Amino acid sequence: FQFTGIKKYFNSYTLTGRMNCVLATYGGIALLVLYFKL
Amino acid sequence: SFTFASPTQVFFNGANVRQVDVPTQTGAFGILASHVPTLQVLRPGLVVVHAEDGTTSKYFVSSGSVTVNADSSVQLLAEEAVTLDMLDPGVAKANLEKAQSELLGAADEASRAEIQIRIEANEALVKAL
Amino acid sequence: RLGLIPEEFFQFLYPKTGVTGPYVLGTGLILYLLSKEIYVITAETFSAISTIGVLVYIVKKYGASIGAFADKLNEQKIAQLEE
Amino acid sequence: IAPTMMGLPIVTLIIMFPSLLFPTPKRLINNRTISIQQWLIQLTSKQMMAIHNQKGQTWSLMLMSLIMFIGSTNILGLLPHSFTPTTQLSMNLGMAIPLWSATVFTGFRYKTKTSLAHFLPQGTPALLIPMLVIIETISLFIQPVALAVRLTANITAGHLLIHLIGGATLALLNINTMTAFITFTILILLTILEFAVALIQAYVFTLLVSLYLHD
Amino acid sequence: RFRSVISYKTEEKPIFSLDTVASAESMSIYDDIDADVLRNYQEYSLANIIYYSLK
Amino acid sequence: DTSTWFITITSMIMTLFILFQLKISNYSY
Amino acid sequence: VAYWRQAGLSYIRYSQICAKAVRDALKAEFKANAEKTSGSNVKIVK
Amino acid sequence: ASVVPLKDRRLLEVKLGEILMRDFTPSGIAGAFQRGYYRYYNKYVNVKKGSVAGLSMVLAAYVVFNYCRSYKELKHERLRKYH
Amino acid sequence: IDTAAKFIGAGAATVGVAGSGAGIGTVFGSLIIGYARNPSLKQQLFSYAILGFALSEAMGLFCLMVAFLILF
Amino acid sequence: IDTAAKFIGAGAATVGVAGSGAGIGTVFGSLIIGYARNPSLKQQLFSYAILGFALSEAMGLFCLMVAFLILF
Amino acid sequence: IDTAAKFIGAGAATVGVAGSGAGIGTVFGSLIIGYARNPSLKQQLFSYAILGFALSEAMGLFCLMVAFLILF
Amino acid sequence: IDTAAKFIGAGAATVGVAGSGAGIGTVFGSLIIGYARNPSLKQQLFSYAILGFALSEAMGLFCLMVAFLILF
Amino acid sequence: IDTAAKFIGAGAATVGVAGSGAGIGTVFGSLIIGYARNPSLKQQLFSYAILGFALSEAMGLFCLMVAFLILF
Amino acid sequence: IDTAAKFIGAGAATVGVAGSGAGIGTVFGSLIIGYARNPSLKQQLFSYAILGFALSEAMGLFCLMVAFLILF
Amino acid sequence: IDTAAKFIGAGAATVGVAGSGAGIGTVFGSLIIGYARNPSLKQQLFSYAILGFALSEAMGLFCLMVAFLILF
Amino acid sequence: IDTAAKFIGAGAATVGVAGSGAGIGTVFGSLIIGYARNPSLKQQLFSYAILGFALSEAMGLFCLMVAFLILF
Repeated sequence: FQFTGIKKYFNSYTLTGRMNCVLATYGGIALLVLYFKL
Repeated sequence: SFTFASPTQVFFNGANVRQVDVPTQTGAFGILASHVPTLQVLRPGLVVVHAEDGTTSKYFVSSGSVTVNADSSVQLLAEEAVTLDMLDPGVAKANLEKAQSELLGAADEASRAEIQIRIEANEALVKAL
Repeated sequence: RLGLIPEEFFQFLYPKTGVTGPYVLGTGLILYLLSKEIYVITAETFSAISTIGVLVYIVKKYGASIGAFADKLNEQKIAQLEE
Repeated sequence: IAPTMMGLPIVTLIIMFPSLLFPTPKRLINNRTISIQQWLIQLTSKQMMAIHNQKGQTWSLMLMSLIMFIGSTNILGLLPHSFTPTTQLSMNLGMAIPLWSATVFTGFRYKTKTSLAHFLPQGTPALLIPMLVIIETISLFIQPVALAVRLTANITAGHLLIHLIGGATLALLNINTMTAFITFTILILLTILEFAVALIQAYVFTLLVSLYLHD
Repeated sequence: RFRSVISYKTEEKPIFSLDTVASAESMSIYDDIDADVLRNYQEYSLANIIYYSLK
Repeated sequence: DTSTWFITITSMIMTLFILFQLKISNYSY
Repeated sequence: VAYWRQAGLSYIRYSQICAKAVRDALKAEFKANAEKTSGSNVKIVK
Repeated sequence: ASVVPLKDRRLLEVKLGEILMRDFTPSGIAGAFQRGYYRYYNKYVNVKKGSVAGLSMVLAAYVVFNYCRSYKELKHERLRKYH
Repeated sequence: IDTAAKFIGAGAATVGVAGSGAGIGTVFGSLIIGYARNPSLKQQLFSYAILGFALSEAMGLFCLMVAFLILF
Repeated sequence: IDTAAKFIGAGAATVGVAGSGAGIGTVFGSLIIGYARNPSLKQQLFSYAILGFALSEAMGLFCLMVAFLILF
Repeated sequence: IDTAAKFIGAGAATVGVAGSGAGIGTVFGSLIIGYARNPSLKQQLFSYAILGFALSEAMGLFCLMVAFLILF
Repeated sequence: IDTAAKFIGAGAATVGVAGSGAGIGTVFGSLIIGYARNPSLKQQLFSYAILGFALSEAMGLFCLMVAFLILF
Repeated sequence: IDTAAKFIGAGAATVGVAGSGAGIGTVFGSLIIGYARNPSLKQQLFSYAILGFALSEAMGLFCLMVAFLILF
Repeated sequence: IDTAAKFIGAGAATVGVAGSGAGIGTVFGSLIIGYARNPSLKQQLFSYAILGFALSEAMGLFCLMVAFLILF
Repeated sequence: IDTAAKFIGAGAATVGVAGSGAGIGTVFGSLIIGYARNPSLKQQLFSYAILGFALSEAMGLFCLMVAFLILF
Repeated sequence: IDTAAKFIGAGAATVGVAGSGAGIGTVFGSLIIGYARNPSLKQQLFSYAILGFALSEAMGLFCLMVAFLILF
């Protein structure tokens, strides 16, 4: 039940903080490029 | 040899404080009993006098002159120099905020600059207090 | 220093001749360290950080940490107590 | 001739370890070891919140956790055989991009037009306007990579220098005076290597400046 | 000028209020003289001498 | 030696961020 | 040269303004001394 | 299983770096770690200031764990025991 | 061997971008010290600071473009 | 032979960061003296110092990126 | 090999523009501090800055022409 | 050939740390004039001086990291 | 192989042009702050500024004479 | 061949240590200015100057240690 | 090939005179700002400025002499 | 080839003289500005400049010695 401890902060700052999808896309594209090299 | 006195009250006459900081118009300066001779115009701020003994003094001053000659004789002349205790921090903040409010009121460039002098003096007062 | 070292050596010799304790384990730690140096421990890049970093930590603890304890107790606690 | 190795062990246990170093008691009076942590948190929070002075101060309660985490991870690396998680480029890359994206998207969420207008430095010569615009946008896109590298490179370089000088000392079976001098150099360097905390300050302060500029 | 309860002296003191006349060979030794700073200093010195003469 | 791969190193840091912010939220002045 | 200087404000006016600010900063207990220092007696004949 | 690790962590916290918290506060004030920095079996650790015994133990455990991890890569010098 | 020389020339050519960094640091520090005296940042002061920064960065990126042309 | 050329080119491209170090040193050195003259650091007096660091370190990281591209 | 020499020389020759960039930065920064000291900006304060910038650019352009001669 | 490239590339790359030395010299020099103008040594005068020294040392070690990579 | 050496030697000697640019930028910049301090610009102030610029350019051209000599 | 590489690297590496010479020069010059303003040799001015010179020479000697590693 | 090595070494050694140009530019600029601050003209100010110029240009000339010795 | 490598290394190592020239220029220029700032030049003010020269040019001569040793 640690979710409710920072639940307000989570959606309070991730409206733009939770853009880790961009990081995941960049990492996946880099891994695909390296596998093409691999 | 420190000569610090207002037009009405005298703080130090020939005192070997050997360390005085003044709120100069251009900025801040520090006397070290050997500082290069110069003439410095005071700015709204506080003069923290550091005596040769470990004790120091803090006086908020008005505009004036910092005259340090080739020798150690420094004639600091402040128009309205008082200790910080005599002032009121609450009145300080109130005057600062009122002056900030009235800064745009003075349409004249000279008058707005005068109110800017007022807000600068109040900000230095707030920092000192 | 040197005089204290002779006194400590005499005290150890007195315990060494008899017991005066429940099988002092300091010799055990010394022997374990010697065996580790002989077989397990490898003296490679040890002086790099194993000695230097620990020495810096020792200097910090024997130095400013005494004042840090004061800065904790006599400053943090008493402030909220007074408040 | 010893090959330096910033190996990759099971990362999760090592990375989670600095968190356990800070206990949080639910008492009016702390344990005189969390108390110093609380005082440091307050002292740094005042410095970080001084500049913002906006509704973005909500971000400060997360930036405090960020600075604490980076400092704890980097300070623990000074141990003999500690593996710095920040040595690997992966996690710092995964930290720099999301936070910069958060800053720019927060800027584009409120007063979006003026946020993009921050490229204009209030006029400037019109003859060089396109050059200034392309320069500043390339700098803005550079900023995440810059933030990641300015941490990764020097965090790795500290360990690299420590390893090099330590190997020099170990291989120096010659005159013991030179060995002692090199060991003194090692200790001086490690005292300087304790300034990795200043690197934490630089990273977090640059992030704060970016967020304040865009919000 | 007040000398004593019964004696006084009518004293004359020069005033170099002009900025140019303020600058001289001695001002070379004095640092941060500039032009505006020395002008404001001279004006304040004029006020000070007026006050002293008044007293 | 040189950093490659970049898969699970960048994944545990988010969980550690959650843990650290939850822990420091309890901290108060 | 500043915002006040070279814009119509004499340095004496600068001193007057900062001195008045300092006097107003004083509490009412020391306001008598500030009033004493404040000189408005001299008038103008033209 | 994990409940036992949590209990062990709580016991370690109480022993070193320790309303009802008044008992816990007095326990921390006593500083059982301060008395024995190297546990009851030994005398003390080299650092002798700041009541930092528990943090020193935690750091030493982390260091030895990382040494166990790194022992695979490193290799000795001589098959015979070192001097 | 020609590609080898292209590589070495590209490596040596981008060195010229160093002067841009030193110039930008100098001009920004000078902006700091100038603003320390005259509180007129929202004036031609910051305008000329941006002008100098842009000129230095443009010189550095011109050298970088020359290096890229050498590489390709 | 191309690997050798990449090595030497990356080595040469690395030296282009010296200007970045000179610039950051100059800008921060002017920052300290600017604060010494005027005790208003929390303002643009330090904001522009940070901005100058950000805009001057760009050359060094650009040159090192070029060096890495040559190396890899 | 001759083209290889041309490439390496052009890469080495173009680095002389870095000093021009540093001089440009110094010129603009000193212009900043000069205007901070005295507000006679529209006077020869800007003219001397233009004069310094033009000479630094001329030196950099001469280095660029030397690099072009090496390349061609 | 490859080992020769490693050596020459490292020798080149380590020359880029000179600019960081110049930067630390500049900032630590400016420390002394800041202290002379304002005797507030324990304050931000020395705090930001240490910050600048750390930043320039970072700019230098992050350069020599490339030389270390080249050598190994 | 000598003709191959000509281009690399010319490129290596061209680096000295950077110092001349830095020097001329510094001297011209000081002229700006000098004129800022003292309005006696057309005097030995500007005279010695021209003197320093000419000496720096003479040093730079003297350096480039080595490149022109080795190339031919 | 590798001995030739060591010679070339030692030639190139030692220049980085000499670039720190400008750093101690700036330190001593700022010391000159500070002592000119507030003459007190026993004050923290000399200590700060010594610390800055020591840090610059430490950067130089670390570059020289890299050079020695190149040699050995 | 030995002649080629002498040529490239002379080209490399020619760089060490750029710092002489930077130093003479800086010292002449200093002389400018000092004369601006102090009307003293033909006193130790100008003599020491000429002395510094002579020393820096002599160091540069010695570097160029070493370059010539490598060349011949 | 060994003589060739020693030649190119000595030529490369002579670049370090550039730092010495810049440092000497800086120290002498700060001596100039300090003398203009205060008439205490004949005091420890001049001695500090002498020491700064004797350190920066000492580093330059150390680099020159390294170049000579590589040459021989």
